[PDB]
Amino acid sequence: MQEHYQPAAIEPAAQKKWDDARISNVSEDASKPKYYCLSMFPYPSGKLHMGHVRNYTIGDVLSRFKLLNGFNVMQPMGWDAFGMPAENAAMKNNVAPAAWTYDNIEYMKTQLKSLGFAVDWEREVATCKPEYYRWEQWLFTKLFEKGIVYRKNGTVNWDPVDQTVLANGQVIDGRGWRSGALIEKREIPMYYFKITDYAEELLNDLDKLEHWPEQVKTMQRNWIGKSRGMTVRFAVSDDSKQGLEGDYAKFLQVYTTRPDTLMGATYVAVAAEHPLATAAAADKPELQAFIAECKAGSVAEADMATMEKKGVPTGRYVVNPLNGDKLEVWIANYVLWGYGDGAVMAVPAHDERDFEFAAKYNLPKKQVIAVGDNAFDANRWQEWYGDKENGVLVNSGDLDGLDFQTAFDAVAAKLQSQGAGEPKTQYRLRDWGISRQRYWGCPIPIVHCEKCGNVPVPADQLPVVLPENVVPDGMGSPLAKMPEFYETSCPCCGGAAKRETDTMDTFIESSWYFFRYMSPKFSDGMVSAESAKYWGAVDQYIGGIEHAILHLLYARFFTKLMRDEGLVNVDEPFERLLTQGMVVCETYYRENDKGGKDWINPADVELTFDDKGRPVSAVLKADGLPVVISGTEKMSKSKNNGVDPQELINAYGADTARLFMMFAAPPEQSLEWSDSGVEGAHRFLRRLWRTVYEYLKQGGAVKAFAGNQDGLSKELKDLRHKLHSTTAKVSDDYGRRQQFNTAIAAVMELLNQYDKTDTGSEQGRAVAQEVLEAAVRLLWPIVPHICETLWSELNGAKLWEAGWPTVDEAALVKSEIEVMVQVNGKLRGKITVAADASKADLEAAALANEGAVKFMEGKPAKKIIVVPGRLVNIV
Ligand SMILES: CC(C)C[C@H](N)C(=O)OP(=O)(O)OC[C@H]1O[C@@H](n2cnc3c(N)ncnc32)[C@H](O)[C@@H]1O
Ligand SMILES: Nc1ncnc2c1ncn2[C@@H]1O[C@H](COP(=O)(O)OP(=O)(O)OP(=O)(O)O)[C@@H](O)[C@H]1O
Ligand SMILES: [Mg+2]
Ligand SMILES: [Zn+2]
Repeated sequence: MQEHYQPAAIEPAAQKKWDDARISNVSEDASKPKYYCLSMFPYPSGKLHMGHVRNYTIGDVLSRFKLLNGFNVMQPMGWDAFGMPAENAAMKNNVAPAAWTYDNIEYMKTQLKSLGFAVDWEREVATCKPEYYRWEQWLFTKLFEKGIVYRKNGTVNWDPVDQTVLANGQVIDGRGWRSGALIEKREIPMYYFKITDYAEELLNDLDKLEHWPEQVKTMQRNWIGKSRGMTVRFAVSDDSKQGLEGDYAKFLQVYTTRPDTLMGATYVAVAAEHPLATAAAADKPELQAFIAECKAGSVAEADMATMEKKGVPTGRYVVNPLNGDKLEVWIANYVLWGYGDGAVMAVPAHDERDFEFAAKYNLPKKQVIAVGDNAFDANRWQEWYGDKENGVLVNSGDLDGLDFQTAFDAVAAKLQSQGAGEPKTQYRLRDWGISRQRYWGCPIPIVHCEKCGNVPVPADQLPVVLPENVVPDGMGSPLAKMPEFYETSCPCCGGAAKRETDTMDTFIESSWYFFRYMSPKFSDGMVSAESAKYWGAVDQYIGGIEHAILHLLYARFFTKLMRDEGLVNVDEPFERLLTQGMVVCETYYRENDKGGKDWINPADVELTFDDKGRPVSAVLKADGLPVVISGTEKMSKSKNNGVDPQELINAYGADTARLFMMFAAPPEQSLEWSDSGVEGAHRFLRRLWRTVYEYLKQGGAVKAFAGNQDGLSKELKDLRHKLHSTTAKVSDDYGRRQQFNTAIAAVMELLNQYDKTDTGSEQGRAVAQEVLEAAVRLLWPIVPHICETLWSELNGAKLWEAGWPTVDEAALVKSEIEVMVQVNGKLRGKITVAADASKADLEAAALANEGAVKFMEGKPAKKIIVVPGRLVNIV
């Protein structure tokens, strides 16, 4: 064994050893229990950084732990390859998105290889390859013919200068981002997944997910946004019917989740596009102006909660069906057309939005709910005004005295008796719009025929292949300018026809890749029956909270769709979910002569601080002129504060990088990049290396201690106690708690105790061998390179065949104590008690002592003094 730790040498050799043994290349082996650990696959946008590495190290720790415990572990890696990153690169570097993507995949894969993750590279997928996306095209056509995918007009942001559709994140103050031109709302046919048909399933199946973080489930529940409410119809008054046609001339229908407050409605509000708004604004220019203002606004919820709620009266009136009140209709900017009926009732006394609205326009506020003996001031909103739980109804006729649910059911029965309303369930969830007017994405497998309509491409003709020899420019999608792509024949009639030129939302690739990994070369379906049956669901998913809503909802949705197609037989894709904390790092920039600022990478700057740490120098390593030190932010390409792992690996090795990530913080907690934390990890790896070297120097390897430890010295018994307490702790930290930083600390404490133990004797060396053989296996999931090498210097068996260390329970028992039993302070007996014996057990054992019971003369104990470890005194 070489004396000094040299990661640059031992890490490649360890990786070759694992690759040659194929320990991470797994089959559907029925002779071993399966375990599917999955980390969210990256966008191949250039270079991974230490944030990504933290994510993938967490998964590797979990995977290697399960591997050592004899699981057949699949840990797959892949590339989420479609999307806007490559198209922007195409407009910048004038290169094809495909070529840019594949160049990035090559570099990033070597980044991953250098870190030594136990990945099945034979299951690698790249979602931009036809062999992959043909199957989401396949599922698209199957669902299209069922109506689960459908085509309908939707609204988009049209830029009249750049000649392209814009995402809602690229429209600033109603104008384009790179143009400043006023954005037009344009209706165009697009494709949708009818996810609303699965809303109840997607909502209720969350309860099955007992090993998901509650906040993730809460966020998905709020996104789906189920409510149990009441449809309520207010008959239009006779004086207010002019210009109204059909049902809108007879009644105004609204949806409310508080039908228990219907006796407290004081006004009603409709959306600008509502037929009552249009009819009232026919002769009223002020209402036309207000309507036009509404339609020229962002219905996005982001701007709506921050929106100043405005309204105008209409002079039209409706009748509350329960108390006969005549209520005025208002047009209001917060009422959204397309959500429910586009019309709401207002109860200012018990809804905060209605309270502030009525405080602006001085509209009536009528209390219909009392919550105990609390004071109701019509001029002050209080948090209990809208309490659904502990409130009771007032001013409500025969509803007086009922709670929320009883009043809800009563109002339901009354309204249905009058034909004026009925219970109704609604959802905030909208259908999932798939169409993107972009090039670098999965083509939509639809053919447009002027005789046959929108026709799905037959499965034999799938994939519709995206041409890769394309350099987008931004002036619209190039597919729509490529007749060699879009000119085709109709698959139903054979006539001339045109391919759909929109591509799919790239969330589609990530909604099923976890199944594709189970059989990534299967050419007869999305996933082979046998591999799906073997792997079941993902046992462990690890990824950032930014994908907790959309990605996870879409993946659960696709899972149910594929199940209903008979492709898989699970209801949920991910059993356990781990949301790793963000790696954050200080940022640096320089003011650009073009106005803005240019962000510099931390590895290209030099910072010299004072003796008190006072930042006094911060120069760029390319000129030596200063640079601006800025705030500490999430590690990302955005502010160019991404630390390249290859830089860290060249300086310190993969194991140092992995150890720093796993030790610096609990995995869910944010992790600040630290040069000192890196140095601290490296020093521990040298310590570990030195420990094994100095151990083998003084005599070489022996058989590890095992079996009966009677006759072992007290110091060695204590070391074995620390050893097996550590094995128990680390096993729980990896398996149950998933807290890796404390597992490493536990192993460090064991080595601290080892360091203070004389292990030179024959028995001492056997215990030393046991401790070191355990320590290197306990740490192997974190730092497998150094642990693999150190293990082979200690022992000749394969580390993965020796398996995870076992807890020797006999090593955990401490010696028994002899306690003196006194009666009135006079020594009358002795008891032998456990070292863990409580004071109640000492009392119980002393009362039952032979010499104690005789010298107690049948008299009871007035007091029992218990000195643990010394005496019990019965008086
Ligand atoms: C399933 C798909 C929708 C996933 C999609 N392709 C994606 O998110 O790909 P992306 O390449 O963006 O990230 C890959 C993983 O790395 C994490 N991550 C990134 N930056 C950091 C950081 N500073 N600190 C900690 N973790 C970080 C991020 O949360 C994610 O789990
Ligand atoms: N088109 C609409 N635009 C704006 N608000 C509406 C619309 N339709 C209904 N509302 C109002 O939203 C209220 C409840 O909102 P929603 O349907 O989102 O349920 P919720 O927020 O879960 O319910 P709660 O307010 O009890 O928490 C209803 O009482 C109604 O007054
Ligand atoms: Mg269960
Ligand atoms: Zn046709």
